[PDB]
Amino acid sequence: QITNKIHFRNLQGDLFGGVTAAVIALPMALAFGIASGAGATAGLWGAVIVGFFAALFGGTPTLISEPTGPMTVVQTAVIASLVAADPDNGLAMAFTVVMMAGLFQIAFGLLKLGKYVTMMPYTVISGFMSGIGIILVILQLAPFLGQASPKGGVIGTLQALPNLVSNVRPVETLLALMTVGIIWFMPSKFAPPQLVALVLGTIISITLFGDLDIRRIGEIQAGLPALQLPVFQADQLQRMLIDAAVLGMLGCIDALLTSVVADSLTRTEHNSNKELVGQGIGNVMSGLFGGLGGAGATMGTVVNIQSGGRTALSGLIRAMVLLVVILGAAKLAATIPLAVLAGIAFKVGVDIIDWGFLKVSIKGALIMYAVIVLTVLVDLIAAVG
Ligand SMILES: CCCCCCCC/C=C/CCCCCCCC(=O)OC[C@H](O)CO
Ligand code: NA
Repeated sequence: QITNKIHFRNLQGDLFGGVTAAVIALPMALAFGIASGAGATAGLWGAVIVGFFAALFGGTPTLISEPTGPMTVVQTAVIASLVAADPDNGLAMAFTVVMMAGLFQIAFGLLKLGKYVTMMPYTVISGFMSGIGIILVILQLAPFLGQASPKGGVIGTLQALPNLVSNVRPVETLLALMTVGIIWFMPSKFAPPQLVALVLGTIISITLFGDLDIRRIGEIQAGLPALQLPVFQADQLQRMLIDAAVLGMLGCIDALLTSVVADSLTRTEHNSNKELVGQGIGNVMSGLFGGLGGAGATMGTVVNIQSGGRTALSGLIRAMVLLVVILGAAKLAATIPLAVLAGIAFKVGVDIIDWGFLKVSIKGALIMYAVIVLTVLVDLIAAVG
């Protein structure tokens, strides 16, 4: 009808699905937020808002949308660059970009476009993806070392590598490695590794408690409030639209590619242009409330489905579990150390870089490598300096 496929069977499936997808979203929404440079709060609220509305208004019932880790990476550059231009409205501006990219998605969908962003070749997707993975890893380079990220970032960071060398925090590195370890080697499929890693890492600051280490600090309790546009007449503004153009585009490609995975596991098919409209709305709303930009998650989505999610009620439920978790359990986050999140973010990076493809045309091999290099260069560029 006017919304995504919602019906009142799969109450059990949709409930187990939403709640599994909420606990998965939680460690990486914290991670992506911090990494973003916007609050940890910006990460969560995107996860709720993009999640909810895209679930309410899209065309893929099983689909779990959220700040996705090529959304985070792109968005993180944008924010950096817009703060460097205007430290008083940079963030705000960036949220306005999230909104604008929302709008773009709405249009690409409203305009018989969703169809042919499927025409992307694997080699390109794979280059982009391994490209984004590398960046994410290097961002965590600095959190791993136990000092905060420099302003490059990653040019700032690589610039700052030298005596970032010996200002080290050994316990933090130890903490970060420990986290990676927890995720990497637990055979012994619920108790998802990331939530396990997250929880143990915190509490293992009953071993390393006497030491000082960085944690997510306290943070805005409870409800979020409307930040309408600063579009700002900027010398920025021309830069904002190119930014909204990429972000919107990227968010469709990521939302869609997954929606194909959603198709696979379910024997169902889905509606692209409606999905893009769902993504648009979810993003517009997220920006309107300081959330990050999102798209369809594919870690979030498969786990929802295996739990047995079958209806957009999965999504709705997910976003509301999250919602109460944020507004009631805000105090817990504050003790979660940054190293643990770095570790988590690190492996997400590691996990999205494509390496089988490493170790079949001589063309593709090359295209990929270039797309990789191209994708780190533009990233490095987009951050002012
Ligand atoms: C020539 C012009 C330069 C081109 C440069 C830009 C390339 C285009 C961006 C592609 C977006 C691909 C997004 C793919 C995200 C889907 C990821 C996915 O479906 O699976 C994730 C999994 O975790 C991973 O192993
Ligand atoms: Na995805």
